Amino acid sequence: SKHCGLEANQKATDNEPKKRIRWNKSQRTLIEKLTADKHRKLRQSRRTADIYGDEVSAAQSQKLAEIEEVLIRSAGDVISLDRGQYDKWASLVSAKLGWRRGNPLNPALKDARRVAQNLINDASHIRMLDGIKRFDDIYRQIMKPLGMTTDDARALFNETIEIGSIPKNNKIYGNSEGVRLINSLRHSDYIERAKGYGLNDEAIETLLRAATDVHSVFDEMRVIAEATGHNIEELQNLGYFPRIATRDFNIRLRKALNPLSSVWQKSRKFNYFVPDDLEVASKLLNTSSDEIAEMLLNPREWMEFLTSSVSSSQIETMTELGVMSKLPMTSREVFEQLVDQYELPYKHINEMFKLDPHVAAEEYARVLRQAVGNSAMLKTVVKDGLAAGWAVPEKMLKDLSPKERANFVPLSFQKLDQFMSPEQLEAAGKVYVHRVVSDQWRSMLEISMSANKLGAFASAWSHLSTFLNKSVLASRNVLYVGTNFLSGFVLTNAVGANVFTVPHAMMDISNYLAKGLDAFDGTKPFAKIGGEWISKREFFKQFLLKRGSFKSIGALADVRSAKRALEYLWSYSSSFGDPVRGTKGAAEYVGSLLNEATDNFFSPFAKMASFLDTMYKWNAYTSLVERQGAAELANTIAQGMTLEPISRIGRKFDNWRDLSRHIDDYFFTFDDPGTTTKVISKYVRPFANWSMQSTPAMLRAALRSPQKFSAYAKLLQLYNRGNNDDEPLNQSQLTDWQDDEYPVILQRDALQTGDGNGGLLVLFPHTFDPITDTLNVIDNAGRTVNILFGDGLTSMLTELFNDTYWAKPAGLLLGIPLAEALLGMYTLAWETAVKNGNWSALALMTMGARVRLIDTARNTQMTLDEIKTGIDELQKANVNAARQLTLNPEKLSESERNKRTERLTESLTAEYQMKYDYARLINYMKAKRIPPKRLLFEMQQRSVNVSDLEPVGGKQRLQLESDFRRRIEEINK
Amino acid sequence: SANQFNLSATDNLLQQGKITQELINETQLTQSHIPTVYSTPLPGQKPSPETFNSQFNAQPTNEDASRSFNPNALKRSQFDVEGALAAIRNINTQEGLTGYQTIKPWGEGALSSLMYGLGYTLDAIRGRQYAFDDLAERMRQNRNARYNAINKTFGREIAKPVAVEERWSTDLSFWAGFGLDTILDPIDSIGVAWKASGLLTNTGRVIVTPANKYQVVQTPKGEVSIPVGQPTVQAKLPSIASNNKVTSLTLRREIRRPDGVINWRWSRVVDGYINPEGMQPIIEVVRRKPEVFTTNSTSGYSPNWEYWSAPKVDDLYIPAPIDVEFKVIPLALPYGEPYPLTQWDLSLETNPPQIGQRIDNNQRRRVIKADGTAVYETVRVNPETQLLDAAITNINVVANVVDVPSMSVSQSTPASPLAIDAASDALRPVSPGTPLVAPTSEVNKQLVDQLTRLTETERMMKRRGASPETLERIRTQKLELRKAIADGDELAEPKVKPEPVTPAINKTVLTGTMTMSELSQQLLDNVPGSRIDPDKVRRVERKLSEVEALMKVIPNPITGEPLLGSANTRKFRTWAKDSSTSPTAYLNKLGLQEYPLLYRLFERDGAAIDIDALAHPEFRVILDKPLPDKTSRQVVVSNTPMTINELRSERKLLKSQINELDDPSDLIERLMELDDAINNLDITKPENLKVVQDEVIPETQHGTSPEVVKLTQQKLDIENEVINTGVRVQELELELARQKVQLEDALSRIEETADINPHDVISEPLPSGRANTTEGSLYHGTRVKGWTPGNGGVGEWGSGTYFSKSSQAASDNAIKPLRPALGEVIDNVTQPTIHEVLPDFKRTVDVNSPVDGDFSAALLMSANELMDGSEFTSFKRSIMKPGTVQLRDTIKTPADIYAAIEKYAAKNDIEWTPERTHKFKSRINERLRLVGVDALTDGDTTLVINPDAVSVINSHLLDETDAIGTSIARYNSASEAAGRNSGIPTANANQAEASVMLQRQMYEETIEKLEDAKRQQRTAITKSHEIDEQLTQTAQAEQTTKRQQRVAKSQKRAEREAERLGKKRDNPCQF
Repeated sequence: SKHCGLEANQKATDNEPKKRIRWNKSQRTLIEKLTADKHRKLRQSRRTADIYGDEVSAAQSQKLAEIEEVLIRSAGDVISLDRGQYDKWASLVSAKLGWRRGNPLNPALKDARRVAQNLINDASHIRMLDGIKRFDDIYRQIMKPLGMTTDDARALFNETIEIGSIPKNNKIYGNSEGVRLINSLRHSDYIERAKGYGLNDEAIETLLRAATDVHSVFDEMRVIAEATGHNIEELQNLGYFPRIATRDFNIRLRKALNPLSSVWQKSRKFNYFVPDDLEVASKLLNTSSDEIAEMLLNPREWMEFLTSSVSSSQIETMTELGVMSKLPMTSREVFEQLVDQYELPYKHINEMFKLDPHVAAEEYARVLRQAVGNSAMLKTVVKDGLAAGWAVPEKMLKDLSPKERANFVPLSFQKLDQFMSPEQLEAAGKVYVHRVVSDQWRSMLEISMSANKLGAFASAWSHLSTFLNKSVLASRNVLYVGTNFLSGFVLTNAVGANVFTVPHAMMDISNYLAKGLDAFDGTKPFAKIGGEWISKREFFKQFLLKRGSFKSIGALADVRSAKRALEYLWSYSSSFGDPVRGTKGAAEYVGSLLNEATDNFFSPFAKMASFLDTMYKWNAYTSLVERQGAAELANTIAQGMTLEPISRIGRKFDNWRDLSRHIDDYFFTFDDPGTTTKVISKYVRPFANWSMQSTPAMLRAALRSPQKFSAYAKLLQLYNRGNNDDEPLNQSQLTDWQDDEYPVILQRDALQTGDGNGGLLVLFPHTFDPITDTLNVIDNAGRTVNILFGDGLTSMLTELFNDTYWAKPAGLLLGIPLAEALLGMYTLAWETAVKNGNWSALALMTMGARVRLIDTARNTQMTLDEIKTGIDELQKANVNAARQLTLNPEKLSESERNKRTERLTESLTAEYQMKYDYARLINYMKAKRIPPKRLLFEMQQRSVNVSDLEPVGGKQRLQLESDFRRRIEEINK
Repeated sequence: SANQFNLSATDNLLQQGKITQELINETQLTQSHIPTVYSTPLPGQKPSPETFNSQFNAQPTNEDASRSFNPNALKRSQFDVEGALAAIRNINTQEGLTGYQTIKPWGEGALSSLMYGLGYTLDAIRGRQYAFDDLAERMRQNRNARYNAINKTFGREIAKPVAVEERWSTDLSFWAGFGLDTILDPIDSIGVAWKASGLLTNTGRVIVTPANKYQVVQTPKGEVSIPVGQPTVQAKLPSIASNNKVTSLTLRREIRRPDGVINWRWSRVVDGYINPEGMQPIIEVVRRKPEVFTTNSTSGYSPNWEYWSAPKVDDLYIPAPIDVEFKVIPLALPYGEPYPLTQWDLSLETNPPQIGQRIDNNQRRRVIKADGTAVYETVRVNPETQLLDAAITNINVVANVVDVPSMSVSQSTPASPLAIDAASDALRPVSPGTPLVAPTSEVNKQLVDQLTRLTETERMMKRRGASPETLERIRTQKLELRKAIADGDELAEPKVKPEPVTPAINKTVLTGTMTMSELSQQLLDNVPGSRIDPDKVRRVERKLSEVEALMKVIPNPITGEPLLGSANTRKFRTWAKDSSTSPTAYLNKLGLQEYPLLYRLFERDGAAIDIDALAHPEFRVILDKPLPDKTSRQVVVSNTPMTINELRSERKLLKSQINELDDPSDLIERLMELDDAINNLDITKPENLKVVQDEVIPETQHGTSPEVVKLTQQKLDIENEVINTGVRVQELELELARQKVQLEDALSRIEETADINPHDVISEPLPSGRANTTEGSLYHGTRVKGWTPGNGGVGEWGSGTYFSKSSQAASDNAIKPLRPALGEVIDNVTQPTIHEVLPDFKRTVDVNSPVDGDFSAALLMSANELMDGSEFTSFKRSIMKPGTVQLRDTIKTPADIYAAIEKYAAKNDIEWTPERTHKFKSRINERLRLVGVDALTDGDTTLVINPDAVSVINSHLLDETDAIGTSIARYNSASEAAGRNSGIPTANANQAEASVMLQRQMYEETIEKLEDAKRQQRTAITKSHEIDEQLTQTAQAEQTTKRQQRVAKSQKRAEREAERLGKKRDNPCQF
């Protein structure tokens, strides 16, 4: 692409991950600072022991009490946010039960006392977590009916946890009157707040009882330990130690004297915490599993490790591998900083997500919908359709379509009422277009509105562009490949294919085009098509059969892909310039490359377009058949995402013929048993031409920066529960993807309320090379490191974009106003009145709000100058038509004469209507002495229609009637 | 009046008794008035809501065990581990919880209530999961080295204290702090912030200010005798040599002959010239203001010099005033060094000569136990009090004083307060050889008292008609004193001198007051003959500025410079030992950990400090309060008058310079000024505010508006207030606990001694009888209005009137409270009065002398008259020899006879009571009086039996003090009585009872102080909570406003960006 440079060609998209996790070594958490202040104030008013040794013991006890309160309050703060974080936490402490070195409570190891002490400390940790969970359950049960905001609920939770430690602090600090006074003031403030929130006395008493039970766990464990002389059997009998963890520790003590694909698959398969999952994080960070667990158990140490020795690329890879959804978060600071790392397009949504994630998801969906409402397409669909001709008015469908009437469908759907104004709904409901046209437009509206689909598209484009940028040659057509990527995405979602499986196909072809059919599965069933189950290898072989270093590149040069590449090139070179020089006509490029230029076909642009189309078609083929258990649920959800209750109008196709016919219907080329080439060229391809120029705002933003839009799924990795209840939740059934060994994680959505309550989330690392099955991470220093996952994609892109050319594949045979747009919106006794030769029709139609076509034109958001130009062009067209019908008969057919006469009489009647309406508008204009374009907006500012205006004249109406009668006289003759 | 009790008519009539029995309704008056009669009509269980909710209240119970003493306390307060085990085991036998790794159920608040609630501690259990600089041991080693016979020599080896793990929390070794810097941070939040930022061998002699005794002997007449070591220094005046010197023998100094005579009150006299360089010559002050220097005349000021030139006949001691050269016949001075300076030890006791008297210039005690055996008990001092006194009381405390007898005021003398006082004849030196001085009014009053005393002596001599030589010498002494009152004539009216302008400071300020707990610890080991100084116990709450001024006065012993710079204003805001902005922290930083006296002097509770007195260039230190015998001994003392990162960089660099040699010290003052600069930084600056907010202040209270910064400043200030009040409360509570323990110990110890103290005995008043050498003057202290020598008293020796040779003992007896038994008998009581008597004795029996026949006859007659035949025979077998009438060999003195009587009485505890023993001794005294014995005396205490043998002369009034001073006086009297009569168990029992009473009174005072401190603590804590709440509210409002503004900005940016990419896509390659 020479109509650019090496500058602004790579800057069009961004792919480098930025680092936003910051934690200096001198930083303290909010809970730590609050507890330090409170315990300092308690210490200033303590009761010093009367003997020095007892004073030293008391000082040690007070420091320990501060540490334990910090631990309990931090754990309670974590549990209050995400309840499931308990299970990921305790299961890890159960994993490290006995041999944890770094426990905050404690400031060849043959001493039984030290081993017992460590064991007892870990048991105390687990019992404290269990107590906090019980208190959380009690709190939820009490707070279910009161119904206050989530922020207030979490604040009350934290305050109750803090207040529950009053007896412990009173006794530890010596029951001094000052300590009791401070704690009484705090308790009184808490009681006032709780009573204000609606709690009664019994609920407050129960909550305080549970909190005080939570805080007394550590001293209870220490008393147990010291009273029995460290008898592990009796401690296990009392029920303080988990049986499985204690058994594992005993086995470890008595015993004391592997590809990444397997461990990653095991980690993804289980929703609960898996110790082998840590091993996965071991590979990405060059760190032992035990060290990673120790850092995880200490929040500040974990933040320091993340911010110092781990790069942004490693964090992105780890999050996109689903690791962060299973590694426990030990402090709210961890969650907040991880939220800060995954930057959404607008930081304020991340700010809302830190406090209340549900409101943040709602605000994000609202922002997407709002940007959809004012987008470049939702306002000018009707205007552009009736001008370029790819939209057919409802009255024209009656006589225009002998057979293509079955291929025409209206634009408006049920849910469109919730996007556009009701007056614009009337204009949109009068338009009929091709079925593929309507599906493509609905899909373009769907992708740019839903957070889940937009995130999936952003992830796919991020992967494609970040693997394109590292190739020096292939980086020169990033905008072209992105435009084709988006067009194919819209087409695929229009077909009804599973959008979220697009990455999978992107790998599959990338494997085949590199490896051959051997890189597929022949031994287990893949998809049910025809009358029997067909394996993946056989399915792809039959796909290639019916369709039409690196081995299989020649498979891309077939009959079918050449026409598709030609269509893509036509769309690009029509809506913009050529992909080579910029200044070049729409038809000259394709004509030159087709009728001549031997051995110069399949340009790099054509090769990339054919590659993309092949990958989308493969995705559609796998997604439109009856698949196995894992993919069936994802396909069903993707079909249920569609706005209309019926785009699913049985696209579950069971035999090859129907599916191939459907795909050929939604993939145009030319010729084919398909309606005609002319209809395709007059009503379908101009739509794609316009769509290439009218992409929505949100799609352009996501394609500009895709990391910010995959940040939605990255966020939902951290908190993915629903506000309503926790009864329906079975995300484990969808994650059991046995079809492929690719690192793509499909999850469900629970933050959205409607209607994406069952949305799908795609997790796909942006550094995954499908050909060599390696992850290309960037180290903190700056050196790329390849990690095994059990001549990569950049080599394939370089070989796709080289100077090598193919030699005459298949055919290469030869090359394949505004007034009507104004007229297209025009809409019993009426027909009998105006059937033929009638004049009273004017006196029966001049009045009427439904007949006010100028209102429809204004609702189309058409400029006043454009309306004037359309009126003048309609006048000129009618002037030409009158003489060409009366005195220039090419075919003096009675039926044609009558049809054209009725058409021109209706056009002249609309001309009179808009003459009166525009004279009225000019009268109002000169009455309000206002600039014109402002008034055009002002019309919707006052929300006034033309009906209430009564600027009667007496000369204007007379001359208008005279000229209209003069116009219609010789027409009727 | 007819309604003297302010009662109603009926009630008043009933009180008078004027209502007959017939008109009285017995039931109504029985139910109304008060001569009436009276008539009486599962340990793991879930805690009850009342019990659980009582754990959060500020005042859940009002139990008061502070005044419940258990002498036999078996304190074994231990956390009930077995009970906790029982509760845990019981809880685990309930319905098992499900859905948790731990299967056993939860005890709803039972465990927290049992482990932490009320009706070897838990901290010991929690401390089983984890060196100190012992100051006391090092101090003991240093003091033992000082006491060693080779070092210097009065060696008293201090015992070894208990281990630091068992030492008392208020002991000597913990005055510099607990030494817990490694475990805990300083209690101040700003101190924590600065610490996090990194910006934070003759020791027995202490110099306090910036750079003997004479005995009296009954003579053929009055003697001023003197321990003879020679004069370390003869108080000369070499200013003017040769002539105009007399060198009076009595004063042991040279006086001037009249041939060479060629809103502060001080500021008022000088009219504002108080700067140390702008003082005006003294002559100008005299000329300008003569109404304060003249005897209310126009122009005839004349300092008489003829009197002091003439040697005093009969060696009368009249301290001559400080000499003055300029005589009135009808200019910025450097002020240095106009006076000679010397060293004076403040801890030495001073016994100056008696004014008006002649000068000749040239342990074991018997205790009766409960079972009835009078075994001896060697008296000893416990190691704690020994170490305390060796660290504070026994050390040498020296001061730079003005050498008055060698000083003279000249024409060019600056208008110093001492100069004004000397020129106005306000201060006069008293002791010949020391710089001790006294106000002139005191000397005049002493001269008047001696005049009256010897006038009555002359009257008695006239009545007896003694030799004319004695009469003539007494007449000469009387005339000499009368002349000395006016100093210049015999007919001149007596003169009155004005108050000296030099301010006075009590010496305890420079010596240190002992806390009540330490005083009771000393009292636990009753030592006969000891005295408790009332001014060493009187403590008053000080202020930070007063301590700052005191350190500005006191110099650093290591370097000699003042402890605090003269320009260092408001360097302290805290009293805590663990803080960083406190005198203890500053002294530790200076490295003065080996000087517990400095730590004591700068404590919050000490002696009163007057800032003005320390501000003056010269001030008086009072060494001993005035007495009817001796004037108030005083001495005169002369005073010789940038960001956080940058500060961290210099502090790091300054320590690095230590590694090299540099200069001799080169570091102390620079580091001190740097650290002061760090101390007094401002918070409002954005850098300091950011550092503090990111170090200590939580994130919920972060802000930048003026309101948030002001609230942060207020929070820090109220935190300092909380520090101060909490420290005060903690110290008072520790003192209260120590006093309670020591009082219980004292009660347990006194419970082993038999009850033989005669504190309910009322002796009948002594009836009157028929009725050349000059004896001394005896003193009697009493609170009875209308006292005569015949009132008598109850004591160890028996009935009679007790008189004391030493005025101190009589003064102590004057302030002691009237005995409770005697209070119900004495009709009227008045101010503490001291009565003069001159003894007139015919025969006197010594108590520490061999028993004569008359005493044995009186003893036998009394025993025969009072005791029965069997009792008499038992007494004879007990005290007399089996075969003879002569006394036993072990019994040789009347004191031993009294001890034997006490032992015999205690043997038969059933039928012998203290009243009966005292009646027996009284009968012995009456028999002695019948024989013709006037009184019984050892040197000091005289038991007058015949009231006609003495005559009252004068009564001196004393100031009525509070309860604690009264108890201290009673203990002092009891201790002196025990010190004289060590062999009589009654004196020891009285001393023990007085000690216990004093301890109890001190405990009550401590309770009052603790209640005051607790009220202040409650106020401070409530204020701190209010400030924190307001700060949190304001910061949250600010943060919400900023966040909402950012959200609105983001939404507007989203609108603009969405409308920007919402027109068309017509750019070739720009997306």
